[PDB]
Amino acid sequence: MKRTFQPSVLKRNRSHGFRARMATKNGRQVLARRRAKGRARLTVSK
Amino acid sequence: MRHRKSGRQLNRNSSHRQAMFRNMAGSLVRHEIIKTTLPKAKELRRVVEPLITLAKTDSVANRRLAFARTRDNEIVAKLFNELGPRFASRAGGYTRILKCGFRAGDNAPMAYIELVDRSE
Amino acid sequence: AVQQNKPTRSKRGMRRSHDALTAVTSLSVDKTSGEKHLRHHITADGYYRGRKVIAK
Amino acid sequence: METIAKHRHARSSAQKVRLVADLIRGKKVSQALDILTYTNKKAAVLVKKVLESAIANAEHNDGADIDDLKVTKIFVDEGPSMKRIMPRAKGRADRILKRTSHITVVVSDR
RNA sequence: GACGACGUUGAUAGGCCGGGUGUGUAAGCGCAGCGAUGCGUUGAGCUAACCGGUACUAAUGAACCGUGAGGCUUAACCU
RNA sequence: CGAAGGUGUGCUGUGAGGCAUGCUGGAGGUAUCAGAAGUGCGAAUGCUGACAUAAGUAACGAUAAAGCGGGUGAAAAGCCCGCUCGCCGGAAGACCAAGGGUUCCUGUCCAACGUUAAUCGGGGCAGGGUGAGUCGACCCCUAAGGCGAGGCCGAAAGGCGU
RNA sequence: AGGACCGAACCGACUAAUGUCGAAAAAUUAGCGGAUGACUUGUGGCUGGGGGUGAAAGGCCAAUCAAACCGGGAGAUAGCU
RNA sequence: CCCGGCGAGGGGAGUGAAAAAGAACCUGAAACCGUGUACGUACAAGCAGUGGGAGCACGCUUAGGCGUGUGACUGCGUACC
RNA sequence: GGUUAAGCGACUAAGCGUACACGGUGGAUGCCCUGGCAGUCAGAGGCGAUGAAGGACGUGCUAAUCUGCGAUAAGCGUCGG
Repeated sequence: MKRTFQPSVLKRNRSHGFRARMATKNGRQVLARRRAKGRARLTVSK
Repeated sequence: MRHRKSGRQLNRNSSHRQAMFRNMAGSLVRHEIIKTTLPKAKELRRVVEPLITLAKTDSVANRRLAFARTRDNEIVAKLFNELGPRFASRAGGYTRILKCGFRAGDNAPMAYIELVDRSE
Repeated sequence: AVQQNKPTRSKRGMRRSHDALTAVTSLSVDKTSGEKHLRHHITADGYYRGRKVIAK
Repeated sequence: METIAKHRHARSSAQKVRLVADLIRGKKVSQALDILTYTNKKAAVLVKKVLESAIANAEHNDGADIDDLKVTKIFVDEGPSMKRIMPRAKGRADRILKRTSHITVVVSDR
């Protein structure tokens, strides 16, 4: 079947990327919670 | 229910079955010995013994008859050209089956088929 | 296809009362080579009723 | 004098090695080698490779006598498991556990 | 798995010769036709399991489990 | 010259228990009398770890197809070669973008992985290989569209936008 | 010329089978409807939970939809096991 | 050092207080799984126990008979929450 | 002593049951700590455009990862202990 995750890096980058999530203040809290919860991989990097 | 039938199926379709028994009988006379399982050894006998039967009384027409059933003239070259005086007197059987043993591959009852007259 | 009440290890044993491997103790000795093969079979060195039958 | 040989973690199950190492209970060695050379199985690859290693432990460490040498006890006992995951249909898995077994061969002259 | 037939004091299987059966005028030559093809050879040839024979090959000497005159008591017959 | 714990044993109390002791064990335990509670488990389709059962049953993943000889090797229906047989051929062929990121290749190894064995493998150990003024991007130019200097608008964030 | 005809690709899902502890959390073989249109596909964007979007089935919104999912109120509450 | 596939695994030897401390390593219970010895068992049915009990097998005392194991057969008896 | 009959009658155990001795899997119990929670007591109560918190990629004799550090890279100078 046409399964749901038909992936890319172009869809991925402009949605869940760094400068996307660290654009707005509501995004920024996720970057300031993934920090404080001590996650290694912040959002997506290659 | 098999009652008075013959010719074991060997778990292949008739078209596959006939085409294997060609390329074993082609392989049989070229190297003079083969290792097979027990039933194929027991039923390559019922197939090959026509060939050296129909190759003592040599003719022109029986060359194609062992080419319609063989389609391998190199095997037909060994027939009629050595096998003639090799088998003038043997009115009947030409195979001395040997029960070798057991296939270390998959537990088959392995065996050995040969032409009787062996000196090499 | 299902079990409703598990059988004990008793009846699990008596089902295994008949699985026992048939012994193949009936070896043979050669006529004129003296070695030992399995009956109606050939050796490791190609002997069968005192003949080098396969020469392998 | 008595001697013991063990193959530990033989990659099979207990009933698979129990069946051929039931016949060689209470036997002599040369009839046991001859009943294991021609038993067409995998455990007869297993323990016959080890039962000859037991008589080596006699001729070398204990009693060099092999002719009149018995096998007293032989008992295959269980071992660990390789719990892999097998996929069954419709999304649900299946905890397979690839079985493993231990075998002792005990050789002496009672 | 059992039951049955045999194991060289052998026809139990496979082969083989013959017959039987089934399909129909094999192939290869020669003739008639520019040719497809038709005629002669030729009711030929080929023939699964069928039937009757022939040991040609495969069915070996052994090894093996099974023993070594079968308990007590009474009656009836042996002397 | 042997604590707790474990595992049997003889005794003892109305029971919850206690006391002595054989073996295993190898460094801690605790009387009498009192103080405080994460204080006593069979259940709750309780949670977690482990092990049975069904069972050595079912199944081995398309009904394209094998068969033979040789070799390597401790062992070969499956690995390497040769010989035929069979299957695909607007594909089960060969290139590219996406997407995966050493999966390619030689030496070497079989514990584990490969729904089996395995000398083989897209598996592990080790080393190697990707070479562009023209190929694609990066780069110069915009669409849909997202931000958005001044600004308009809005409790605050922020929304729209040149 | 055709929202024209026949029929592959592409697409869709009608009928039966099989499967339904599936080879698959919706498939495979045999057919079936269309196939220059109101079509089909790729890539890149926009819309948002009482809100999106809908040739309207309460269908679809990451296998879940008569109000998605994560966290937070919150150890809600439970005359009920 | 032997045997093995110059594998795994294992038996000796050596260290060490001990390898029934060996890298899956202190201690190592239970379920589950086998080995051996002893007894019962293939005409008997049924919550599998309890009351009675022959024979056999053993540790012993003291030789009179207890203890432990099994337990033919028999009287009652339909698990727990 | 032998013979026919009649009555009665164990050892057989493919496996299974129970108890002991033996390990087999298993990793609970007792014991252990450089691990963590709750606080007493002072001190601090900030880091940040002479570039942060949190990361990427490099640095050694080195393959890798952790600690430290940053083309001066497990470290430099400097004044002391």
